[PDB]
Amino acid sequence: TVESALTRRIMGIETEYGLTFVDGDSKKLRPDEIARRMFRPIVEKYSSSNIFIPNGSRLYLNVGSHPEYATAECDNLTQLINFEKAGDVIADRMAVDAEESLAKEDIAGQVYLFKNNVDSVGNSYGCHENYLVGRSMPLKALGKRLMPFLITRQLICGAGRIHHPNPSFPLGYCISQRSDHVWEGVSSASRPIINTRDEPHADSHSYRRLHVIVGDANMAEPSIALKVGSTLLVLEMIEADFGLPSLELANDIASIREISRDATGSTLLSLKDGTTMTALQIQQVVFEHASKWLEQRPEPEFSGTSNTEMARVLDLWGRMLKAIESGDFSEVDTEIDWVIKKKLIDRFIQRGNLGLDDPKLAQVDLTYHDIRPGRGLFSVLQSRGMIKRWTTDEAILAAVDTAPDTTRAHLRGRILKAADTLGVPVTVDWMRHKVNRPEPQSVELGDPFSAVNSEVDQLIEYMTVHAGSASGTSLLDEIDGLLENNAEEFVRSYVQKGGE
Amino acid sequence: TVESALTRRIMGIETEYGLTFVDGDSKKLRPDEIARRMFRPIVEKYSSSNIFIPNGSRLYLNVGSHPEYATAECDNLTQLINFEKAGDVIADRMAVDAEESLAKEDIAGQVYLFKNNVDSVGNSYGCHENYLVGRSMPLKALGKRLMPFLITRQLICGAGRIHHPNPSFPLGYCISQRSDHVWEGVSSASRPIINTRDEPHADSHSYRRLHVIVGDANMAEPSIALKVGSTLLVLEMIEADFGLPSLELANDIASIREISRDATGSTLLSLKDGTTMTALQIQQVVFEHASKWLEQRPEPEFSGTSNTEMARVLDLWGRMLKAIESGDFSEVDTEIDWVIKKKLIDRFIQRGNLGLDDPKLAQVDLTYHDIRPGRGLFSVLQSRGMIKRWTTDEAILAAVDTAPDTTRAHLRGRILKAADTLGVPVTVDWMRHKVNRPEPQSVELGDPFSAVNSEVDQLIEYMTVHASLLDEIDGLLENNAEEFVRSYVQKGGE
Ligand SMILES: Nc1ncnc2c1ncn2[C@@H]1O[C@H](COP(=O)(O)OP(=O)(O)OP(=O)(O)O)[C@@H](O)[C@H]1O
Ligand SMILES: Nc1ncnc2c1ncn2[C@@H]1O[C@H](COP(=O)(O)OP(=O)(O)OP(=O)(O)O)[C@@H](O)[C@H]1O
Ligand SMILES: [Mg+2]
Ligand SMILES: [Mg+2]
Ligand SMILES: [Mg+2]
Repeated sequence: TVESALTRRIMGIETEYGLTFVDGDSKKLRPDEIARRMFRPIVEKYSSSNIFIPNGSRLYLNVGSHPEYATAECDNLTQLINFEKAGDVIADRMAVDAEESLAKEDIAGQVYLFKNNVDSVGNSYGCHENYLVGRSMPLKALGKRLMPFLITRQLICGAGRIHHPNPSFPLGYCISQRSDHVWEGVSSASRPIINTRDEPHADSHSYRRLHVIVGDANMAEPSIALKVGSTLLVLEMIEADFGLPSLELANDIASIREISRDATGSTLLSLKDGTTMTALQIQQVVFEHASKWLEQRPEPEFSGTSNTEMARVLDLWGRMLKAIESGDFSEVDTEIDWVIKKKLIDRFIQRGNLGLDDPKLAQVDLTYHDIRPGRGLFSVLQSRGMIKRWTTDEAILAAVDTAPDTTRAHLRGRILKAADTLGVPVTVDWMRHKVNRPEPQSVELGDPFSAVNSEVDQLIEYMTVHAGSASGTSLLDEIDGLLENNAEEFVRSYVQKGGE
Repeated sequence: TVESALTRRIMGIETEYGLTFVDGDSKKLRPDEIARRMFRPIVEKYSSSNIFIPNGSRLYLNVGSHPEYATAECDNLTQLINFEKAGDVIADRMAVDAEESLAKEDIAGQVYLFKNNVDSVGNSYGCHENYLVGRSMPLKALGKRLMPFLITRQLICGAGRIHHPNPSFPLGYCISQRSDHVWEGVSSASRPIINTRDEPHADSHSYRRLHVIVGDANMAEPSIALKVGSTLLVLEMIEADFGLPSLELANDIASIREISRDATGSTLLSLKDGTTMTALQIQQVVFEHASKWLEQRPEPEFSGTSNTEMARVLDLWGRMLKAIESGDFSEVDTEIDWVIKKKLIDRFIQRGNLGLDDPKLAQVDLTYHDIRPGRGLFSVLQSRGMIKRWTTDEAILAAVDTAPDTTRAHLRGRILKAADTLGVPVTVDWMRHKVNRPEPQSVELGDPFSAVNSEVDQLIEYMTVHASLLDEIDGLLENNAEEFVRSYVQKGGE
């Protein structure tokens, strides 16, 4: 049943940003302090650190003290990438505003926001992936098919990091930031790699939400595209009963760190059946079946991820696997984050004959993730053209302002925008949107896919309706405030030459 | 021939901005100076004051020293409005940048950009409309049909002005800024109200460009929509040979000033036939026929201006004509600029029992046109919600960055953007686009309507093909790396 596969699927990304405030040679502020500084306008306006912005994404201050951006629901991959990048734009704006406000205060520093998973001590913050799935779908299958792919997935989509041991694993370049910590998390008693149990944010009967913590945060758009897209393909294959060999492993986290250490992909995993496979082999099988699936795969009637796009995903996936087996990364050194980072690091090492333990390298490892244009290394690389682009800048810029038209987020956006224009208080959630005053009116959006709801239309109408003398009064006063007090001189002074 | 009418038509807008730099109680800078300052970043990059921006619009410094923004070719009315509005954003950005740069210099002032047609002295700068037309289309017909409409059009779409006599005409609110000056232009020995002779910027055999100088610059989107849309409907009716009556005027500019003075539309125009009609009557006839035409008018197969939108325009037009007849403007006071302006002025007068000669009122007259958000009167009014919107903010914001997808402009945009990323020099015009180096390659786009050209793709391909780092990065990085890394510490979330 090829039709069963969800070609049009709701997906979202949760991004936790590393945050610091530094004068040269020191940190001016505590992370919690600078975080509070950044959210200061938001808290002033809405009286909450946690809010939903007009594009439909959720922006909030984490328990970890991290600024967190959760994308609006997206049914298309390029779309998802656009909004994830949009988060970077918004967050950076917030950072700059914090800098200026502190500067007025005589406090001098630069804000650094990192889209990365680790710190010098070895604490970890993650990028989280959310995929809509049918209620019917079983856990066992997920463990049988999805999990081996996810464990090995770090080879193709990894961001990379340098690992420094404290007085086990030696010093080396690692393809994945998250692997060690995910392992720590599962081993210590305790967060799952995969969870289908948490609230769907969709109608309970129809759907579940699949939560993935394994992935790295990615700077390069192709890396994101590969990471999410491959997962989508695997999910599609599982749904369609396309068949995939069951690769279930005796222990999921057994080889994960080791895989992280080995670029070759030669690491050996023990399957439940008692067979043994290299990680690269696992990737190879999944990829091959995906390749057949694409030919099998029917185009979505509405929206979704096009077969062309999936072809692109498979192209990159293939080139990357090819690179790992071959050992020649020249084809992909623009697309994949760990490869890119490694290339640059290699440049520094060669120029200085530097050791891996060299601080400059660690600095590069961190700053690559810095999201400020013209400061962060990734940005520099993009300016040179060393980085490949999946999507245009302008689409991202559109994404910061407006909600995805295809998904439910669109509706949310409308309300928010209307509210902001009207000046009426509103309370919004993924599923639930309501108008607080004068009389509370609540609409629940069960369907993530639907971009059209009648009740929402009535809600906005209500808001507009409730939206004489006081208005004009305040207005006249405001205009007086705006206008220069000596009017006569202002108008007299204005002089111009005739044009054309 | 209803099919013959051009439902999808290329339209451009030429906007000249009033510019001044003022400290309180004085003008800090000469307009040429502040203009040069605003355009200084552009000149450094491109070595030219005149350039084409990625959205496909032309941005340049006028001989008058006015910054001028000319919209990219648009085949849709709302589209046109979007890009025109986008021009305000771009221009204001340039202005603020200038303010900051002067501020660093110890020179303190505020930049003002006015989208209006006049100054206190009485010099005039215009908003110009460009409409694509067939070469076949006769001038004579335009004189008989289009011109009477244009003269009277100021009533419906006018921006408004206060007129002050110099020690002729008395003091009063005027619906239109441009009328007196246009009258001076035709009367004095000589710029025409409409010209089809200037270069089409399209294939000469197929098309001509019609240029209209009569209009006011408009702040409110519905006002723009009404002006351009009404003009479009008239053009469509003429093209279709719908049979709109010819009301030819003995002298085009004879009553125009007078028309500007009278809100009732009771001003009487002498026709060539010797019949006499009031301006309101002219507008009424044209409007009624346009209304019939919409019933007749076929939907454009691709793009263009939809019949629904034209219905919107006619609704506004009808409400305006009725308001003028009745004297009750309550219905349209959100939509039309001169009505809005008059309303605000009325509030001020009511509050202060002010005379019309009062400077504050003139100040309101000028500042209403100021394009800076939150300082502009129009901006304030809109924020309160007192102003009607034809288009969304977001569409405008998109328009600032990217070219119209439907028209030729799109192609141009594709080229420019590419160059900017690639860093290859390019030379661009409305029709003509070329790559200067290594070997010059030129593509000429004859068709304004076409958004797809293979030659353009080849050009971009060429650019792509033909198209230090460590030092830069070292510059960016904090010099003490170990301390920088050591310092970074975070708590794990979730
Ligand atoms: N129906 C759905 N299917 C799949 N993903 C969804 C759906 N609805 C929302 N999402 C995605 O789920 C993510 C929600 O993460 P969010 O941070 O809001 O919740 P959470 O962190 O799981 O909850 P908490 O705040 O309690 O930790 C968003 O990225 C959103 O795009
Ligand atoms: N084929 C066309 N049909 C109608 N209008 C067009 C066409 N091509 C371009 N336009 C519009 O004509 C306007 C041209 O403005 P521009 O400033 O270039 O004037 P110009 O004719 O070059 O005169 P000048 O150089 O003196 O300003 C633009 O707004 C553009 O949108
Ligand atoms: Mg979350
Ligand atoms: Mg011009
Ligand atoms: Mg001109």
